[PDB]
Amino acid sequence: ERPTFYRQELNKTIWEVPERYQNLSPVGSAYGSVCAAFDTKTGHRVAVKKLSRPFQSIIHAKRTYRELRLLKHMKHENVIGLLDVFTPARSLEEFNDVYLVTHLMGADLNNIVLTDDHVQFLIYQILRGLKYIHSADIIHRDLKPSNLAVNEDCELKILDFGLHTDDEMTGYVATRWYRAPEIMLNWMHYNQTVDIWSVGCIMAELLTGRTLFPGTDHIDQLKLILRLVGTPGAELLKKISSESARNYIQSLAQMPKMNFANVFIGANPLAVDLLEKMLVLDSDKRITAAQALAHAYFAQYHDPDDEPVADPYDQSFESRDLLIDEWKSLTYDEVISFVPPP
Ligand SMILES: O=C1CC(c2ccccc2)=NN1c1ccccc1
Ligand SMILES: [Cl-]
Ligand SMILES: [Cl-]
Ligand SMILES: [Cl-]
Ligand SMILES: [Mg+2]
Repeated sequence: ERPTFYRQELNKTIWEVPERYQNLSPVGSAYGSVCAAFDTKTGHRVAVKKLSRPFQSIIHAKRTYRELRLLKHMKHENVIGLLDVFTPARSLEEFNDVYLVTHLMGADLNNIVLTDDHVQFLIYQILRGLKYIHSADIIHRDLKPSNLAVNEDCELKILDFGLHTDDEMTGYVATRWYRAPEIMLNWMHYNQTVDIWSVGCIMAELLTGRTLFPGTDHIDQLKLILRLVGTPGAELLKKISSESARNYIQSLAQMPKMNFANVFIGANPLAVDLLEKMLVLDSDKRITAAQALAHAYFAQYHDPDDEPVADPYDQSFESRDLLIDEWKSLTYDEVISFVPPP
């Protein structure tokens, strides 16, 4: 049953991996270190990630379990999937290290970023993967061009699910430019509609070649957003939980929604229409992924018999309080029960 493992030291780290993985070469590294390799069982080039200190605290142990549960569930053409997971440990008593294996992704959408046909195909694939993700009541939370892998045939996969520090979100940073305003400013309990705001920001940028809302800080970014989509009406104001955030919003002079045909000059009128339905300030009123797939902009690609949904996903663990070793034991069980894809 158990494969043979071999050891080697690569850039100050000991890696112990099954013989099937060959020609390990470092390609990146606080969450872990990553090597590219060739998988002789499948023939794919793969990425192998060795987790750093996976069980050093309750918070870290629960994050390790969360990542493994999510990656084991995702089985969709437009979403990253898990090729393998392994540990050199022979028992729970000696279990300390976790390794995760995926397909090696080449370029992300940044490098690419285009005909209108290209934009149709790229955004279609993002929405097809999001319909699947949202059907399992999962929220990605961090959709942006660097988290979308694209190959030579324009085929796309969503990766790097949100599993973010205050400093990471400060200033003139791409880590904030794609976030929905209700989550950027903690206006209210958010839901899956935050991901659709992100898709609108991405689509606009593929059409113009420019970041839609490149704010120099949170407040500058909010001002850019409200200039395009208008200031809130009383209906949305009621839904903002913070009295102080409500107070700040009402300090701003009122502004009407702009004409999107005069912003996105020359774009396909169907693309302009779809952007007006994604970039809505009130998250209750945004288009959903399932609704967007049926929009006329995607008529060339839409096939309602080839847009699958996910098996149900139990996240009850997220409200559970456990000790370090109880999270560690749950993780061990998930490593040893992994069944590889066909
Ligand atoms: O978290 C990361 C980062 C990563 C990667 C970084 C640099 C170059 C190429 C790949 N691969 N991964 C990953 C690898 C295996 C399983 C899950 C995620
Ligand atoms: Cl092997
Ligand atoms: Cl181990
Ligand atoms: Cl990015
Ligand atoms: Mg990323």
